[PDB]
Amino acid sequence: DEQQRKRLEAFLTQKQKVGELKDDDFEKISELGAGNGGVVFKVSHKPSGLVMARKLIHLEIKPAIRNQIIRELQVLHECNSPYIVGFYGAFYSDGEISICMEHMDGGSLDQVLKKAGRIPEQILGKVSIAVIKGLTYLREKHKIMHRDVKPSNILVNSRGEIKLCDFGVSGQLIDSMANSFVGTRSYMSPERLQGTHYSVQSDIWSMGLSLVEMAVGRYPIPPPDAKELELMPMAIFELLDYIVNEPPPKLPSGVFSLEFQDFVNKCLIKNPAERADLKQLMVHAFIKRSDAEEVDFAGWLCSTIGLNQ
Amino acid sequence: EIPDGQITVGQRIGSGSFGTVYKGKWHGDVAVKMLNVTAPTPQQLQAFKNEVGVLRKTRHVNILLFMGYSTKPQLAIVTQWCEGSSLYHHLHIIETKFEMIKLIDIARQTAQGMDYLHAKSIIHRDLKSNNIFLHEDLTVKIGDFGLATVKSEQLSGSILWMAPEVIRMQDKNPYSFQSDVYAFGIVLYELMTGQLPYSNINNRDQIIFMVGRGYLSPDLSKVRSNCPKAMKRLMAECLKKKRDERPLFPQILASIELLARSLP
Ligand SMILES: Nc1ncnc2c1ncn2[C@@H]1O[C@H](COP(=O)(O)OP(=O)(O)CP(=O)(O)O)[C@@H](O)[C@H]1O
Ligand SMILES: Nc1ncnc2c1ncn2[C@@H]1O[C@H](COP(=O)(O)OP(=O)(O)CP(=O)(O)O)[C@@H](O)[C@H]1O
Ligand SMILES: [Mg+2]
Ligand SMILES: [Mg+2]
Repeated sequence: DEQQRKRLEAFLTQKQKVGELKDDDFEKISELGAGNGGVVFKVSHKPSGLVMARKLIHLEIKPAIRNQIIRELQVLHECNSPYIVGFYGAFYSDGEISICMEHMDGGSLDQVLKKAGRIPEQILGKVSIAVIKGLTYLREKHKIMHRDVKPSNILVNSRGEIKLCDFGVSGQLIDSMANSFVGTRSYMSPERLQGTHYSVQSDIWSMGLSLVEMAVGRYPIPPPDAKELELMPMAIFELLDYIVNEPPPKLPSGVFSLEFQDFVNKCLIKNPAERADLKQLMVHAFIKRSDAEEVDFAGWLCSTIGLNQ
Repeated sequence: EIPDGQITVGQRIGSGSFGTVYKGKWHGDVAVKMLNVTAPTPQQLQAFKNEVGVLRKTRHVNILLFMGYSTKPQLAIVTQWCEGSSLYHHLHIIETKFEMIKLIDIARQTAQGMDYLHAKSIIHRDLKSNNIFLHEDLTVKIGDFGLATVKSEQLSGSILWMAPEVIRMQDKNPYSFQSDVYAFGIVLYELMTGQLPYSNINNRDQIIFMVGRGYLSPDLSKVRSNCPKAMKRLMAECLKKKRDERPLFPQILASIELLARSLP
């Protein structure tokens, strides 16, 4: 589209003026949140004047492997897309790996989901399009997966933009993160949990599992009881055994579009081969239904937190 | 037992699975650790008091002494500083090259400390090479033991040293002496391969699920060529998926010492 070319270029220019990143050049503005291993700050880059978001990862790892990670994160300089969070640079200093990216005043959809209760199917439509387009760009033009699709990894801003972040460009980073930092829940496909690598299929499952949750406002493993479904835990091993052994989550009967229920169902079938592909989802009837629609996603997001834009 | 604002706190050192430790000053060189659990229900605080009580008494040369707990600034625990680098750092960050006698030695002293702890009926519950320090590169000090109440159940930290039943979290309490024995076997794996387990798998949830259901265990072929046969058999015995099959530290210590005698 016209406007992705416009905005993208503008990012590339004020990225050209950033230069080489050094720790003393950042002033801390405020805290953006933390995950399992990373911490994110809203910061000002003094020499350029830009405001960006700085993730800081503290790992105890061989220096060889840390320098490998830094080299592999350098690939982010070429992953520029309107569905991919803008990337300024990555470096190491004072025990920390820093990933500098553009700041998204909407935050992640994880937090947005806490603030809105449920996210309407109308809005999840546009979200699904953004994620499919991003996963597609990653696969087609960099042969790389996301590997960590989940609402905390889908970022939005007040300009209506929806972008992916935290995707698996550095395998050493993944395998480092693997050796520590257990979580409390999982978006991991059932084929991956059993040690099967069926490529991009893993990310489609994950997105489906995301959709269900934002559609209802609850992580859907296990499904809610009939009394707790009324309102419209498990340790992580039980969750994984549930994902592997028992049938997938499902949207409620009537509260959602038939096309939307079908879309998530095709996203969530436990056989990685018969599960839908990027090219199939791209032309699914809910996807065209939703791409025809004209929604005020920027205004909806602002109403869900603050002032309109 | 409970100090009240007396303590000095210093540089941030880092954060682990249940607290953040800083270099402090309760006297010369103490190490103070602000716990993640911070709003203690009185029922939880009582169990914490009595666990600190049982911990105050533990003295053994391969054990770091636990000195007390301060609630008033923030709920914290206080233990001796350790000038040495942990065993995880030696093996996996700076890659210290040791010869087999010192690796066996480290195994022995760790087993001495664990046997003292089980002799006093204390389950370590968090045995990792991260929690074994090499003091002046000579003695072994085990830390971060006990304190079952602060670790609350959800898993946190690294999975790698947890036994199948600990990962499942399906028993009343999954942590037992044999859970420690399993963790210790992973530490033997560490010593004898120079390597963490599952170096070939970078999917954390896969590891959790597969060692949970007994489908995956360490690859013992990657033990280095000068590893004594007796040591490899002992390793395999410590790592049995079913907890009742693993040995207890008194016979582990025996095993390791009788092994260490018959060396070149
Ligand atoms: N470019 C960015 N702009 C604005 N906020 C960001 C951001 N990148 C990350 N954040 C915020 O930081 C929070 C934590 O980020 P992080 O990725 O470390 O943890 P996470 O929330 O993804 C859970 P996990 O560590 O399990 O993957 C995110 O929820 C997001 O709100
Ligand atoms: N008595 C002590 N003396 C010196 N350093 C200590 C120490 N106790 C902890 N540390 C160090 O502080 C940092 C974080 O402490 P922490 O113990 O919480 O992390 P850890 O890696 O040991 C995981 P765990 O929380 O399971 O013990 C580590 O680098 C650790 O080696
Ligand atoms: Mg993230
Ligand atoms: Mg420790």
